[PDB]
Amino acid sequence: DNKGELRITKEHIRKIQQGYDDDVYGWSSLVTSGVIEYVDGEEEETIMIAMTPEDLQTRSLNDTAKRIKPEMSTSSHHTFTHCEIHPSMILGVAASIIPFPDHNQSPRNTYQSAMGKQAMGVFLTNYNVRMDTMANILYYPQKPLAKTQAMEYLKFRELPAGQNAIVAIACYSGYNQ
Amino acid sequence: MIIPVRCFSCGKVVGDKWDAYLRLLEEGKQEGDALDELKLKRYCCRRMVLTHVDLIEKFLRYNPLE
Amino acid sequence: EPKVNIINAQDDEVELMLSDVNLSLANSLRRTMLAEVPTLAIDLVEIKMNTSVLADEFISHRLGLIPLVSEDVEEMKYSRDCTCEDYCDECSVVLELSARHEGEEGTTDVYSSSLIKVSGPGNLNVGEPVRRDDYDQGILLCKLRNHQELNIRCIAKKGIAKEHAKWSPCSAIAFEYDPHNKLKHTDFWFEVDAKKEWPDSKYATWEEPPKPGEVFDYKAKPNRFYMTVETTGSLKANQVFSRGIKTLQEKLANVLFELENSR
Amino acid sequence: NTPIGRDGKLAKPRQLHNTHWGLVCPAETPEGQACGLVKNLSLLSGISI
Amino acid sequence: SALFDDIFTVQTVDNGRYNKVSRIIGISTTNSAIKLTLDINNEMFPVSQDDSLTVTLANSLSLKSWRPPKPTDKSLADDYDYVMFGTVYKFEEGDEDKIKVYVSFGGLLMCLEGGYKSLASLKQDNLYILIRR
Amino acid sequence: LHKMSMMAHRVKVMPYSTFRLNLSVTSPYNADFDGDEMNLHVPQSEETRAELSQLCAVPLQIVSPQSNKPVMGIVQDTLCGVRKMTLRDTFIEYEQVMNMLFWVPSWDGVVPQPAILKPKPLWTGKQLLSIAIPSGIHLQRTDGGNSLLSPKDNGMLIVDGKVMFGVVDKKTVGSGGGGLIHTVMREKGPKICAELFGNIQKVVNYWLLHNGFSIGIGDAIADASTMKEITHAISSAKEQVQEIIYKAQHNELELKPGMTLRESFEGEVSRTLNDARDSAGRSAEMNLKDLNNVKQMVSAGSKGSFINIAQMSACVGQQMVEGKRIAFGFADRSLPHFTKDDFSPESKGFVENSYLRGLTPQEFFFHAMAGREGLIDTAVKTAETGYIQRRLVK
Amino acid sequence: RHGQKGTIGVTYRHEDMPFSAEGIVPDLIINPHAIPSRMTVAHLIECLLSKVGSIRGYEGDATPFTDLTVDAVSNLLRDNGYQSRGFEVMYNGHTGKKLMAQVFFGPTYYQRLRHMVDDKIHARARGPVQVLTRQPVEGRSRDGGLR
Amino acid sequence: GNLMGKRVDFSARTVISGDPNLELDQVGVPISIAKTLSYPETVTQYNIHRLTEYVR
Amino acid sequence: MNAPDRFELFILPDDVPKLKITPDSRVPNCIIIKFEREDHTLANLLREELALYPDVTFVAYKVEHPLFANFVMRLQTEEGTRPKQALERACASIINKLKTLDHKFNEEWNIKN
RNA sequence: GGUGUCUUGGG
Ligand SMILES: [Mg+2]
Ligand SMILES: [Zn+2]
Ligand SMILES: [Zn+2]
Repeated sequence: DNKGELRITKEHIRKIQQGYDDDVYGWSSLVTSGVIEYVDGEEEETIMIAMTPEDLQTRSLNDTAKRIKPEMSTSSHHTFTHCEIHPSMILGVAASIIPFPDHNQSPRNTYQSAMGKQAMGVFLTNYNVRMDTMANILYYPQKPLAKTQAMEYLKFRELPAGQNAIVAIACYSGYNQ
Repeated sequence: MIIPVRCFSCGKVVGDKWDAYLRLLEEGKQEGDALDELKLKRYCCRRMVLTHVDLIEKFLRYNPLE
Repeated sequence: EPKVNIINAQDDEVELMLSDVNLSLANSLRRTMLAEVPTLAIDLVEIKMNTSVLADEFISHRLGLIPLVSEDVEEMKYSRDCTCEDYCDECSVVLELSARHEGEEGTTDVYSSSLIKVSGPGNLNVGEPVRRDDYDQGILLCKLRNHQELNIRCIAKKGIAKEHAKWSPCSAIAFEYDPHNKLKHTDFWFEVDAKKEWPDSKYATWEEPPKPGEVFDYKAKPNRFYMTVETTGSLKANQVFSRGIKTLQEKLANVLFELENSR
Repeated sequence: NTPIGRDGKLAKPRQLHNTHWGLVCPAETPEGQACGLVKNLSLLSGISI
Repeated sequence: SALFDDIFTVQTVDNGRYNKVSRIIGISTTNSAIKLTLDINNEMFPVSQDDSLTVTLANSLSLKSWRPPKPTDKSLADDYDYVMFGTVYKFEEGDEDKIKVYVSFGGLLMCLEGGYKSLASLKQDNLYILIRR
Repeated sequence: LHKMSMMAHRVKVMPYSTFRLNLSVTSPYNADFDGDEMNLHVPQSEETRAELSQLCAVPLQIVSPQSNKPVMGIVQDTLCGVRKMTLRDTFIEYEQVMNMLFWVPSWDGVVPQPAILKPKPLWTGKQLLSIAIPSGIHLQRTDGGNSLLSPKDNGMLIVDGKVMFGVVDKKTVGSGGGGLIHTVMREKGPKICAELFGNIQKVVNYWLLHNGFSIGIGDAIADASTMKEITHAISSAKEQVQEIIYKAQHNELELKPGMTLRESFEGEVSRTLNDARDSAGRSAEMNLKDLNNVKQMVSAGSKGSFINIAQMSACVGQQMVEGKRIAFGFADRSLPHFTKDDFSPESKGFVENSYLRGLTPQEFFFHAMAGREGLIDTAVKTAETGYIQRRLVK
Repeated sequence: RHGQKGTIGVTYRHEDMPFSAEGIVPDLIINPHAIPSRMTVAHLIECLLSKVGSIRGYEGDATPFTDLTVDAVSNLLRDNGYQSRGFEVMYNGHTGKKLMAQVFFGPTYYQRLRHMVDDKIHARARGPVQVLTRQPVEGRSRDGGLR
Repeated sequence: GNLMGKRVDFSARTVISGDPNLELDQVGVPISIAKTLSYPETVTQYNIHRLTEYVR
Repeated sequence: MNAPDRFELFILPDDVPKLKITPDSRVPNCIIIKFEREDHTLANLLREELALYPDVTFVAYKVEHPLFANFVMRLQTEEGTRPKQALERACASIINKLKTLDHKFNEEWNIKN
């Protein structure tokens, strides 16, 4: 009767929190253990994915605050066999930077991950010794506020390249046309 | 890099107020309560300290440039 | 006719209630307290030795901002108009700092308190760095490690704010008048109702709410204000205001004189 | 990259054909010429030994 | 120098599209078949339904750069509460007595109608208007 | 790309090294300020001076032999402004108007007579916007078959040079043919049509300043009730699509001429969903208040559109990759998330939400595909256009 | 971080800007006309979230595909005494006379971009020519010329 | 390559900026680009004066 | 680079006087003043003080372009008063108001302490 | 004061 339910119980999160097995225990041990498996470009044909682990159970109104998932109205008894980790992991390494990406029009995501990769900033913490043809250090960097859960991994907050200024969206004297 | 001199938008000296702030964190405070005790009422100042990341620790960590 | 009413006061913030004067007059006053009140600040760093990890012009930049006790600054001629050549001790106060984390272990916070006035046209209490308390280390100019000597000399001159953001005596002037819209100068955005969402200003009680049957006074004016001059400490807030007034007097005096000059 | 070259602007190899769910990135890619070709990896791309 | 005079009852006033200017539909009592439509500034002269107005139309308030007035000099306006200026911009001498006159007060309009013998002098270009009460 | 990308100018020497333009001339140059870069030649001797002075100085360039219409309209702000300024309910005190009559360069030096004299003098925007428009014009334009009374205050009648009534926007001073600018050009030659732009821009900017104007997040939000309507509309949409399939996949659909069963099936479903989105957008557009901003600009026509509001607030609809609906990349579905043979619009890409709620996953990926087509298109078709223009000219 | 790019047009000193009631000033004034045609609501939603993040004092979680509404943000905002849809009453700086409209206002995250005005500006009086043609030479760093 | 369209001189490139406080038929050159380029004016029996000025 | 000196905002030029007067030719009894190195801080104030006077008929300033530390004012009173004189009286009044203001603020500040 | 390729970019 585990059916429908995920296989990574809270046991596993606890262990991964300690960092050791309760008689090293990291990622590859997850995979080889039996709770995450790899799918490639093809096998991803013949499987079934729920978006977030909240859609395993047949989910059950009409308040205007959240977003509209499909309820799965085809099968009165479905058969999932895979469930995403978290779909904010479809973006690229230069696109998780966009904060609240999904409230946008894609041509803007595109200009983003084609401009953020030109930010003046602090690229490696040893500009003193490297002697390179260009480099550019911005004086006073600032980790920004609209962080994701991924700048917890791109070190972008220990190494930002941008600043926070008071933006006032209001035509003023026509110089900003 | 090292905490600035003036807050950017307003212009109330913020530099000094850095050390104490870390020290406040050392007791379990909250950034809100901390800032309030450091008496930063507007937010312009409150970002000039709530964001600021201090690099220069790395920039030193290289054994002497000399 | 014009009147004044402090409300809460200390040396840095002075929440006054200038009443019964125009709107432009309060605005002119505000621009004066932020621009044209002369102070005294670092203007020509002359590094003699750096072994920090920080660039040079960088520490130049920071020292260029430091608040300086400038209470007497208004008796010290302008940098471009002193009858001497480049700096003497008449129109400059010179400040030398030089620390050296000697000993091959640990960190040294080269604060601002370490700035020692060398000389200056005294004993006008000028040029010193400014202190919150007297155990107040102050600005955090640099960090040093082993053998990282730093040694720097500074000129300090007297400038206005149009020159730069460092002779900015006062920091952040608050302002507001007619908190209850009773002139209909604004036009509140709203979805469901106006009076709900726009939270009432910190000046609710100082004027009495509008009456429901009250018609629009088509003749009223903005007649009271509330402003709030802060300063980083470089001056004493009352000197702020007193000097804004003096400056503005002097400017209009200059203008009256110019008219008479054509005359 | 992909050396389909640019002799052949047949606009098929440039469109984000539908298996790129999670194997490359829909937000990132250059613009102008290399548009659509120069693909980037999904933050969980793993390439097999 | 009044080139008209009458007294009106306001039948309907619609704000609708504005917060300061409302349109009024006035009809006389001395004589119907003088229909009136006028826009007014609710903040400078509020009105309400089924009230009264004493309308007058001059072509010179005397009894070129407009300065604000002295206190000492005197007007025809000195007996009213809303003295607007405008231009005769349409004078459509139609049937026997459907004579509509359209005067525009700088975005403010005026549909005026009525007896030929009455309006016939309104073939001018400048019409003050002097609402009362 | 057309004989406006080169006009003369005149030089005024200003510090802080970039190029200064005026803002009437972003449109022929079709050059924004996202970093455009423009070459600036120089004459070198007398003949070609006089040639630029008498042939290609912008005043002689207002009317294009392309569509015998003006090309240099009025652009973003100054437009949205000169609408907000000449509603009906604009009133401008005496102080401010002394100024707003200094700014006009062409001005005579004679205040107007203020449309009100008592209780306390005011003025009305239309008069000022009439101070610019040089004496001696005429214009009549009629939308909606309005009267000479004009309840909703649209249309336009301008006599002798003093606006007489009417909300002024793109259709009149804009790039529209037979709009104002055109008329004054024909009626006065170029030089006056030049100083027109000067007058309108200085005025409406300075007034826009002392008014101010902005946008906020709220403007793109709707209340609860409009949300009830819009959700019900799209509800009925998906209901109809289920019915349409229950027909076709029961072998009941009637085939349009020339389209086989599937082409007709898709053509229908597309009519249905796009009509539904149209309904929703129409609801939200008719619903939002007046001083609300998005509606202020759209109605001023500076930027934006209807379909803008239909998406920022109401919905997005279906997504299109080369005409047809979203293909099946994988076998018998668009993703590994739905099963096989699920034509109902959520699968093949009925972007249901509106941005202000934020898309799901699948919808985000689809919408990214659509934008990708947009980019591919923008970066490819330009090649053929350059080629074609080259041939046609040679 | 949403393409709303563009460069500095002009510089105002500290007073001449607008400035709200408390004494804040603006820093960097985009032009609204950017927004309604670009359908980038993320930029507003961000600026809102930042205003909240500074006030309560913690970094706001903008993870996409999560459950953060626009309301819950709005409530948290108004609880701290601010208008729950971003706006604040602002002031003209040249005459103090209130700006008739209310203005959006916050801290938002920009990031400098390379293309500096001294990496494209240029000129050419005359100068170095090729030898194969005498036509003036190619490139910027060589007193080149234009095509 | 070089007889249809060729590189030429007395040009200048840059980034541009908008500024409503102008006329319509005016363009704003920074001071440097103005001191770099030049216009060849010929001296006449009217304008030796300004020209000597530019000399100085 | 090509930015003018950041002190070109207050230092009057050598032979360009502080304040140049030009008589307006359009309407009777009206003139122009070109200020230097001044801003709204002065113009706004002089204007409003001229906007309350009886005999002042029309007066206003504009600020040609912010890349230039100057502006211009235009003045016209009725047939009686030379505009010059009115401007002087306005100066006197603003000075006097401000002297009084200073006086009262000192007195008040010493009371509060 | 090279010149020739390729690469990455900007509008
Ligand atoms: Mg562009
Ligand atoms: Zn601050
Ligand atoms: Zn000296």
